[PDB]
Amino acid sequence: QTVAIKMGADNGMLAFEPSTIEIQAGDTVQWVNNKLAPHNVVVEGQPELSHKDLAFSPGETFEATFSEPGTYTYYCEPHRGAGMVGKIVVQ
Ligand SMILES: [Cu+2]
Repeated sequence: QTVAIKMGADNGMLAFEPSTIEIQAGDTVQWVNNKLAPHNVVVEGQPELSHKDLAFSPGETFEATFSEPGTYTYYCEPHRGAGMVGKIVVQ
């Protein structure tokens, strides 16, 4: 299935929302540029699931399919210092 994660929280925080999500192996995650762009997504240790190019416009989306179970930490480069870091748990 496909699950969505907002980049920039609805309340104005520099965060992914939800900041932690659990999915099943084979599921696709779609990140959607929400507020306080630009943002990107670097998945630690996983260059193939990462999207280093910045997203500037609201609604811009990009996806990654997680085929291996495990816990993945990811972050937004420009806002990493502000705590914009997320976690994906693949069951
Ligand atoms: Cu960001």
